Amino acid sequence: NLYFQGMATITLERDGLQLVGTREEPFGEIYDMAIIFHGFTANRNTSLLREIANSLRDENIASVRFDFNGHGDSDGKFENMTVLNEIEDANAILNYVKTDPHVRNIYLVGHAQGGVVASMLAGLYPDLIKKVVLLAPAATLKGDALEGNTQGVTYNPDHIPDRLPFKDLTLGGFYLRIAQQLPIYEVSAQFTKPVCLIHGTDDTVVSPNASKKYDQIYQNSTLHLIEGADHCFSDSYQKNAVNLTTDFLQN
Amino acid sequence: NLYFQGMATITLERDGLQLVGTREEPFGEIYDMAIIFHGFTANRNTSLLREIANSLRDENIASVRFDFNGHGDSDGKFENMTVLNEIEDANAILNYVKTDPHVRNIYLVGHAQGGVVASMLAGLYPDLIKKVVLLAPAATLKGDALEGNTQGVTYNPDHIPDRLPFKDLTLGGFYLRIAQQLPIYEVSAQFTKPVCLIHGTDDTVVSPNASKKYDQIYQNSTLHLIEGADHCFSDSYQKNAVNLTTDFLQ
Ligand SMILES: O=C(O)/C=C/c1ccc(O)c(O)c1
Ligand SMILES: O=C(O)/C=C/c1ccc(O)c(O)c1
Ligand SMILES: [Cl-]
Ligand SMILES: [Cl-]
Ligand SMILES: [Cl-]
Ligand SMILES: [Cl-]
Ligand SMILES: [Cl-]
Ligand SMILES: [Cl-]
Ligand SMILES: [Cl-]
Ligand SMILES: [Cl-]
Ligand SMILES: [Cl-]
Ligand SMILES: [Cl-]
Ligand SMILES: [Cl-]
Ligand SMILES: [Cl-]
Ligand SMILES: [Cl-]
Ligand SMILES: [Cl-]
Ligand SMILES: [Cl-]
Ligand SMILES: [Cl-]
Repeated sequence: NLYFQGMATITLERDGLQLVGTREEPFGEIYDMAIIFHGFTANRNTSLLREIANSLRDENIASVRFDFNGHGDSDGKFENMTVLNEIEDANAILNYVKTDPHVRNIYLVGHAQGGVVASMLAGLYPDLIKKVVLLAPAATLKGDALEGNTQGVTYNPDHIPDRLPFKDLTLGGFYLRIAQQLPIYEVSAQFTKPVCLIHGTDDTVVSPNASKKYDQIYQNSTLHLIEGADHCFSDSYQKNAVNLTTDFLQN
Repeated sequence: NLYFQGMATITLERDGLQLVGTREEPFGEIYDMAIIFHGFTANRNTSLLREIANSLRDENIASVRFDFNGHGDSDGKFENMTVLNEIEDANAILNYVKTDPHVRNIYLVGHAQGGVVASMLAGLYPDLIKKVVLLAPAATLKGDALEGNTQGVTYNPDHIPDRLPFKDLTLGGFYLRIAQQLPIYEVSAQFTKPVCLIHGTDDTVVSPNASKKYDQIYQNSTLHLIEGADHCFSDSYQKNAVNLTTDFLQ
C-alpha cells in the first residue's frame, strides 16, 4: 500500500485446516491482485510461481499464493486432498482477497491442477474475477481418471481402491472418484471475460490438447503454445511463461 | 453386534472438523447398515430420522446418522456449508461404515437436501452402495438458486452476495454459487442399483417433480407419491414414509 511494500506470510482457515500463503504487497493505495495456484504435489514457492509473483509485483500488481491442503506448509494429509477441496481452499483465499479494501481487480493464475482450480473457481465467480491465466491447466486429470491411468499409475476406473500408492505418496480413492465426474469445462465455460492460456508443446504430463480445448470453450480467450516447453516451464522456458502472464495481466 | 445393542454417540473428523453422529446397533454378528442424511437447517435427531433409524434397528439393520458441518452438534459455521462439503462429510462417514467388519450391505437414506447428498454420493460409489432411499430429495435447490429465490429468501442469481441472512442463520454466497451448477442428476444417474423415491404430493418446499425427475433418470427406481403428505412427512404420513423405507431396505 502507500506505506508498506514487500512479503508477508499469511495464514487462513478453511474447514478447520490452516492454509499457509505468501502475500506480495506493491506500492499504491489501490492495486490489482492475483491469486496464484500451484499444481498436484507442488507448493506455493516453486521457481515458476515465485517468479510470477515477483514479476507482477514489479508492475505493482499484488499477489497471494497458498499451499493447498495436503501440500507444502498447509494442514491436512495429501491422501485427503481432492480437486474439490482445493476449490474450497481457493474460495477461502478468494474470501480474504475480495474483502481487502486496496484491491481493485482480482485475477486468477493457475499452473496445471492449479489451473483446473482457477478455471472452475472463475466459472463460479464470473461476476467477480476480471482475468484468468491458465498455465498447462491439467483438465486431462478427468479423462486420465476415467481411463484408470494417472501419471502412469494404473487402477480399475470402475473399482477405484480406497487409496492408491502413488510414486512416493498415497493418492486418495476419493480424489480419483471426484476427478472422473468433475464438470471442469461445464463450470469453467461460464467465465466469459479474458483468459490467457499458456501451454508447452512438449508437455508430457498434460497434453497441450487441454489448452486447445479450453481455447474452444472460452468466449474470450488467447492461446499461447510455447514451442519445446515442458510441463513446468523450466529454466530456459520460464521467462516466456512469466512474461506472457504479466503482460496479459498488466493490460 | 452379538454383545452390545442400542445407541451410541460416535465422532468422526473430516478435514479439521468434528462430525457428531448417533449409531443404532442391532443384534447379530453381521448386518446391513444405512447411513441417514438430514436436510438443510435440520439435524440428525428430527422425528422422521429418529423413527427411520429405530424402525431399521427393529429389523436388525444398523444405522448411523450424523449432523452435517454447520448443523446440530457438528463443527463449522452454517455460513460455510455447501452441498459440496456435505458430500465430503458423507464420504468421511462412508469411510467409517465401509471399514466396519460387521457391515454387509451399505444403504443410503437421505431426506431433502440430505437426499441430494445421498444420490450424489451413491453416483460416486455405485460399486459400493447397495440401495438408496430418497425422501423428498431437494434437487430443486439448483433451479431455485438459478431463479434467485431460496425458500423465499431472494437475490440476483447473477450477483450473488458474499452472505445472505436467512431466517435466524447466515447462508453463504458460495452455497448458492455451488447450487446453480451442481451436477445433481449427472452424478446421481451413475447409480444403477435399486432406488426408492418417496415424495409427498402436498410438499410445498420441494416440488414432487424433483422425485419424478429422479424416477426418469434412474435405471432402477420405484416412485411413491404419498397423497396429502408435506415436506417433512408430518403426522400420519411419517409412519407411512418410515415403513416404505424399512420395507425397501428389508
Ligand atoms: O498439477 C500437475 O502438475 C499435474 C496434475 C495432474 C496431471 C494428470 C493427472 O492425471 C492428475 O491427476 C493430475
Ligand atoms: O433440506 C430441505 O428440507 C430443503 C432443502 C432445500 C430446499 C430448497 C432450496 O432452494 C434449498 O437450497 C434447499
Ligand atoms: Cl494505503
Ligand atoms: Cl522449483
Ligand atoms: Cl492455493
Ligand atoms: Cl486424458
Ligand atoms: Cl513435461
Ligand atoms: Cl466462456
Ligand atoms: Cl476461445
Ligand atoms: Cl438404546
Ligand atoms: Cl459380534
Ligand atoms: Cl422434529
Ligand atoms: Cl457457504
Ligand atoms: Cl461468497
Ligand atoms: Cl465464500
Ligand atoms: Cl453424467
Ligand atoms: Cl410442505
Ligand atoms: Cl427409473
